[PDB]
This record gives sequence, structure tokens and C-alpha cells, in this order.
Amino acid sequence: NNLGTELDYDTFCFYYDWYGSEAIDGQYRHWAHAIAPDPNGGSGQNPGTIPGTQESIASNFYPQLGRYSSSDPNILTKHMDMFVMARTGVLALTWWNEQDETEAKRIGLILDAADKKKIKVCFHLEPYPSRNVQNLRENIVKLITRYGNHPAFYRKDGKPLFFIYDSYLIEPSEWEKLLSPGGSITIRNTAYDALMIGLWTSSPTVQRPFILNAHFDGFYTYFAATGFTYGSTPTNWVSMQKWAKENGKIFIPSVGPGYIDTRIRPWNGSVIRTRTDGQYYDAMYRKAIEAGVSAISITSFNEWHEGSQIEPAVPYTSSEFTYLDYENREPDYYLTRTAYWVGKFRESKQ
Ligand SMILES: N[C@@H]1CN[C@H](CO)[C@@H](O)[C@@H]1O[C@H]1O[C@H](CO)[C@@H](O)[C@H](O)[C@@H]1O
Repeated sequence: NNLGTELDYDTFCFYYDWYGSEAIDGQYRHWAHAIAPDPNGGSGQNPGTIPGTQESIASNFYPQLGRYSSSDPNILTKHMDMFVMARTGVLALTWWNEQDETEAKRIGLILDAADKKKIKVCFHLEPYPSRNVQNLRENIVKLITRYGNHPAFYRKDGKPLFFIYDSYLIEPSEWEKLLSPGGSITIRNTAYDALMIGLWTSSPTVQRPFILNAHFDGFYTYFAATGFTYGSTPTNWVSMQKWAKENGKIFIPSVGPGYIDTRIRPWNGSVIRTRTDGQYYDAMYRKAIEAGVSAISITSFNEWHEGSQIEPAVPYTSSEFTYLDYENREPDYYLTRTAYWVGKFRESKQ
């Protein structure tokens, strides 16, 4: 078929599975969230917590699906239909190494739901406690062993793909052990080989040797807020892509519809990026496509705390907070606008 509605398997949408309900999970997990103290704001801050009541959730926006559980198979079905509407073929699942049965259950449910709609799942390896290249290898082995034969497990040209958040927290000399073909604990040429996509943060003078010396296969930028880092400044993307191509690396720039996290980080207002009825998203997605990249990542499906979600949101005013909303756009606008941009991206790919 050539309908302009098919999923794109070089489009990765960052997905968070940490939401809970009292009924399914025992508490409205993540809808309730601690408020972060101001890192520049001095001692004796008791910033408190957002309680995750219907009236007061840990987001500046409000989900169409309400305070949902990420473990609810019926929510997962709806999310997969939203991925189909957006044409985003890969769900890039946050992974925190919780080592508990509720995590294991959720991951299986997500894979099962994804497969019904031909969506694929890859893992976004988060900065879990004591993360290092040895336990990363062990965890890559675990994830490929447990999930690699699931029909929804993503592969690109025969290889799994992982995104590694805050990969700069690990020295290149450690990464080399895992990612160089000669490394002491290499995954190269093993059953557990994968495309490893590290997080490009700061200037080229720092990031170019880091990526080369660490032996990453590519890099992504994550942040939805333009200008937050060098990497998340879209006017740098043409030159980042040029360097990537010259050095045999895969650049997967991250695009998002906006940013606002001031319910949970009230001191962080300088990072706010207004959605402007979709114009912000359009500008950022256009820059990614114009850079001539092979793959694009979307921050985010449902990072509700950071206001980067494309998941449907609805107007809501409670006694406790007046939420932002999609304004002159309908709740599914960011899904259907994603589909528009996926089409433009595909038109650009050979
Ligand atoms: N979701 C946050 C932004 N994205 C990165 C990569 O997925 C995450 O590590 C990051 O998580 C931190 O911030 C969340 C609140 O926005 C916390 O709930 C989470 O525990 C973590 O501190």
C-alpha cells in the first residue's frame, strides 16, 4: 500500500510507563510527585509534593485519558492506537532497572499491545543507581534474552537499538570496553550486539571525541526545549549531521511540541517553550527533516511532568489548578500533526 498512513520505523517516540492508579497499582503513581527544591535556592526548602488527586496532578497539562495506569491493558490499547494515528512506528520505552515483578509485567503488556498494531519497542536506558558498563552489558543481555524474540522487539538492519540517557555520566574509557570491537566486555560480534545511541549534550569540541572514543553507533539530543543544550539547538543540526555522516554515526535528533515543568520544578521557568498552537512543533520537526537525518526521535509521547507530551490533553480547571491545554487545537492535534511530519520525513528519505 501507498496511502500515506503507514507506520514509520525510523521514528522513535519516547514513552514512559511509570503512571499508576490506586486501583491497579496501589497509588496514583507519578500523578503524585515530589516538587523539586530549587538547586540555587538555599537551605530549609520544604517544597512539598503534588498529591496526584483528580484536581492536582504532576503536570501543567491534563491527560484526556485521566490519571491512567501504565499497567492497564485497556489504556495500552488506546496508546497503541494513538501511535498508529501519529505514524510513529517505534515506542522507545523508559527503563529504570527496577527489578520487580510490576515492571516485568508492564513491559510484557506493552510489547503485546504494540504487536497488535505492528508497533515496535526499543529501550531507553535510564541513569539507574550504580549504572556502569558491566551492569549495562548484563542488562542488555537480559533484555535481549527476555524480549528479543518478541515479535514487537525492534531491530534496525538486524540489530537491536538502545538510547542511553545521560551517557556522559560514564567515561569514554569505560564505554570503549563495551562498545569497541576490541573492548574487554564487547558486545560487538556477539549475540547481544546493538546500535547504541548516546546523548549528545554540549559543544562539538567535547562531544565529537566523546562519541568517537566511546564507540557509540550514533547520538540523540532528547531535550524538547530548543536551546537547552547545544545538541537541542536545531540550527546546529545540519552540522551535527555532516559530522555524523563523515564519521559513520547515526544522528537521531529529538523534536518536541513544547516544554513546561513548573508544577514539579517551579524554579525552572526559563526552560518553558510555548506550543503556539503547534507552530513550535512544526518549526522543530522541519529543522530535523531539513538536516537530512535518517531517523527522528520525539520527546515525548507522555512525559507529562515536562509538558513535552504529544498524547491527547484536555482543558481542565479544578479548584486547585488551572491546567494548560491545546488551545485552538483539538486534543488529538499533536498526534495528527506528527503524522503530517512523518509523511514529510518519508518524502525526504530514499
Ligand atoms: N523524564 C525525565 C526527562 N527524561 C529523561 C530521559 O527519559 C528522564 O531520565 C527524566 O526523568 C527524571 O525526571 C522525572 C520528572 O520529569 C522524574 O519523575 C524521574 O524520576 C527522573 O528524575
